[PDB]
Amino acid sequence: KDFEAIIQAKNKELEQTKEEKEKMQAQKEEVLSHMNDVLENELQCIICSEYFIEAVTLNCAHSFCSYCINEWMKRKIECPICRKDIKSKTYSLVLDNCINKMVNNLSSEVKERRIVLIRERKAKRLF
Amino acid sequence: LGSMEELNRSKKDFEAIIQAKNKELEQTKEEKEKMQAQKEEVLSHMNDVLENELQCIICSEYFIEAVTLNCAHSFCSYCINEWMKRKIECPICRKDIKSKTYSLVLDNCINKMVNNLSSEVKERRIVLIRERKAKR
Amino acid sequence: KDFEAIIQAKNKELEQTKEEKEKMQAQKEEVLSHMNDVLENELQCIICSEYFIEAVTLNCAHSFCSYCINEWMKRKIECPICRKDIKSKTYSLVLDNCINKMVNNLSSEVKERRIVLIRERKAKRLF
Amino acid sequence: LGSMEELNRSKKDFEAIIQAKNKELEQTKEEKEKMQAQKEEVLSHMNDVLENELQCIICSEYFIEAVTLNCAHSFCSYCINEWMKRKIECPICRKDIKSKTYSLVLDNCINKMVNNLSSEVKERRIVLIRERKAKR
Ligand SMILES: C[C@H](CCC(=O)N(CCCNC(=O)[C@H](O)[C@@H](O)[C@H](O)[C@H](O)CO)CCCNC(=O)[C@H](O)[C@@H](O)[C@H](O)[C@H](O)CO)[C@H]1CC[C@H]2[C@@H]3CC[C@@H]4C[C@H](O)CC[C@]4(C)[C@H]3C[C@H](O)[C@]12C
Ligand SMILES: C[C@H](CCC(=O)N(CCCNC(=O)[C@H](O)[C@@H](O)[C@H](O)[C@H](O)CO)CCCNC(=O)[C@H](O)[C@@H](O)[C@H](O)[C@H](O)CO)[C@H]1CC[C@H]2[C@@H]3CC[C@@H]4C[C@H](O)CC[C@]4(C)[C@H]3C[C@H](O)[C@]12C
Ligand SMILES: [Cl-]
Ligand SMILES: [Cl-]
Ligand SMILES: [Zn+2]
Ligand SMILES: [Zn+2]
Ligand SMILES: [Zn+2]
Ligand SMILES: [Zn+2]
Ligand SMILES: [Zn+2]
Ligand SMILES: [Zn+2]
Ligand SMILES: [Zn+2]
Ligand SMILES: [Zn+2]
Repeated sequence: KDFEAIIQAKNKELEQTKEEKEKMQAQKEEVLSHMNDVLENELQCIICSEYFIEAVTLNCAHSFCSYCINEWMKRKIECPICRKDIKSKTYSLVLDNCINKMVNNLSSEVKERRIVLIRERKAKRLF
Repeated sequence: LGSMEELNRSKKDFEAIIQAKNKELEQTKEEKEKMQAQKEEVLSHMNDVLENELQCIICSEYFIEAVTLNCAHSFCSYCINEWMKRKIECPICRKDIKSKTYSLVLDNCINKMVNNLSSEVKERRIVLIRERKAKR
Repeated sequence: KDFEAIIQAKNKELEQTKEEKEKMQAQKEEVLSHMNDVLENELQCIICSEYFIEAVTLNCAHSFCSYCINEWMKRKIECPICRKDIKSKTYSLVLDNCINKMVNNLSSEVKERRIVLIRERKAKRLF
Repeated sequence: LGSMEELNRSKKDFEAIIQAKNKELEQTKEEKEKMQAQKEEVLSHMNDVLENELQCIICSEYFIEAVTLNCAHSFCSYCINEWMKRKIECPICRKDIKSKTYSLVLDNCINKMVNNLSSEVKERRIVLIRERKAKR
């Protein structure tokens, strides 16, 4: 019987399974990285570092919490991020709804913190 | 030790290597399937959000150049611009349109999430963007 | 008795009264001219030539009837008057209320015409 | 015709001139008072509108650089700009302020009407404009 051939076939099987695993790991890491980038870098208010609460979008296309941008605007009428003079504000149902859905998949600590801020800021639109 | 015993130990030694390799193989498969599940769960989350929160109600596609109206509703720039050739009112709430604002956060979130989905999904979006920018 | 002096005093009295009258006439004409200028040149919509109905003011500071500017905007997104790209609209309670008060002092023909257009355009804000 | 008769006709001729002049004088006064009434009626109309429709609720003056908010309420530019240093909400309806738009029609109407009022009223406005533009 070819004992050497049995070992070589088991070794290739193992090598194949390892590369499959390493690929799946890189794919997993890439997706999570991208998800976290969205959470941390797109959906967090630059003024308060929280996920937007009652998101408002300015004429310059940047978004902020309603509470945050109003406090800012009492002192300065330039977008915090791009410094263009602020000419319009609008609330964004889609951003609020997207954020609620995303946050719903996070830890109950994160979820409860968000609830506390919402009530603390009297953020009515998030019923 | 005599051939029957020497044969038996050589068999045990060979089998121990095979079994060590099968244990590694099995464990590697389990780690692979775990990361596959972890990946799929995040992909499921992205699909849920994209399909149920980030689709334009007019075209049913993920927003392409998302714009937000004064009434807080959002649409593709193309779709609302076509709508406004006939009615200056929100397709959803029918309030008079007073302002239209591009939303970078919506666009970046969509672009970043879609980048993780299949080639078929990514390509459709690229085609749709090209179609909408094309001259007519 | 000085008959010549009686005639001269009556003549001066008359001359004084005539100049007073001519001054009052010029003042009267000036005020009316200004009132009509406001009515005809400030409070009339350039698109429909009616006193504004449901006045809307654009980012460029020009005002139009709501109905008129919406029809315009289906075809062009430039202010009719200054041709700047339209970026915002807002209704104006003060303009509507001012116009109602002014029109209230005009003929019942003008008042009834305005009522007809309001209902014809379904101009809700003017209850 | 004899002196009594010649005297009498000379008296009648003199009196006829005086009476013709008094008739003219009386008629001229009536035309003057009529135009005075016509003028005052238009001035009353302007005052009614200015006082009851074109005053800023914050300062009680006729609007100086009128601005209109998204909620359709108007204020002086100076007054709303000062208010917004403390609250980003309409002083009248308390809605969140989303836009602030200068209104040429309001400004031109005020300027044109005020130009017909007393020197005292016109001067106060000029002073107030100067005060608000002054550095501080
Ligand atoms: C969209 C319409 C076809 C479908 C249709 O024929 N109806 C609408 C059905 C709804 N579905 C969609 O629109 C789809 O999402 C598409 O946009 C789809 O995404 C495309 O494949 C992508 O490009 C029905 C016709 C009536 N339309 C209405 O939308 C209803 O009246 C309704 O909304 C009510 O007004 C409202 O709900 C109140 O109850 C077609 C038919 C005629 C087209 C206009 C021709 C003249 C002008 C040419 C200019 O160069 C562009 C502007 C345009 C005004 C045109 C716009 C648009 O192109 C029209 C309306
Ligand atoms: C207006 C206030 C004095 C009168 C006052 O002391 N109160 C308001 C009374 C209302 N009357 C008026 O404002 C008048 O119309 C004046 O504006 C008048 O026209 C001037 O003579 C013309 O220049 C009471 C204090 C509380 N203020 C309120 O307005 C109430 O809280 C009320 O509105 C409620 O918030 C609301 O109704 C909710 O119920 C004074 C007192 C302290 C001042 C701030 C100091 C610090 C900052 C300096 C900056 O360089 C400019 C910004 C500023 C935030 C200042 C703004 C303003 O200058 C203030 C508020
Ligand atoms: Cl700027
Ligand atoms: Cl422009
Ligand atoms: Zn914030
Ligand atoms: Zn910005
Ligand atoms: Zn769309
Ligand atoms: Zn809407
Ligand atoms: Zn009009
Ligand atoms: Zn204009
Ligand atoms: Zn004021
Ligand atoms: Zn208001």
